[PDB]
Amino acid sequence: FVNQHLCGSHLVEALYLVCGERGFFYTPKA
Amino acid sequence: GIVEQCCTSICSLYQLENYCN
Repeated sequence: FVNQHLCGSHLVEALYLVCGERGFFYTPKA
Repeated sequence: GIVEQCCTSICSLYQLENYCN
């Protein structure tokens, strides 16, 4: 489900599901 | 950044995991 265009809340959701208890960092303006 | 690699272009698991802590 990660091999597509993931934008906004859709991207944040993907990171949440993939990283799990590890957590993640979301930096849009990079 | 992640937007350029996953939003404006097709994402990948490799890319996503680079952002996990």
